[PDB]
Amino acid sequence: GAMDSKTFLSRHSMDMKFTYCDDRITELIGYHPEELLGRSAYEFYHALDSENMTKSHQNLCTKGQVVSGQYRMLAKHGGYVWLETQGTVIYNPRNLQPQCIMCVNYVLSEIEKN
Repeated sequence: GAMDSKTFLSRHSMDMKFTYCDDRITELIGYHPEELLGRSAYEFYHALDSENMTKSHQNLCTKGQVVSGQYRMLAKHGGYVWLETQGTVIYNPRNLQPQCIMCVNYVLSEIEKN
């Protein structure tokens, strides 16, 4: 295949706001890893495609795994980048509660604006 690709690991917790962001995000979404880790995703988490992600969260909440394709992710300045989410819910082994959310983001299209 031979593909570099733009992919950054992400993590959320329960409500999936954002608890971890790969360093690549500075160049991808424009924010800082520490800028996302500790804020609610759903704000910047896609404008019209957040409903799509709601379906994803709705599915992932009790499937342990989820897939989702090209959506618009809000870039730092209100931009939109088209990405896909490889989703998984890591549950606590000792608690069986949603320990975290493991998201793999694939940057397909670059910054689309307006």
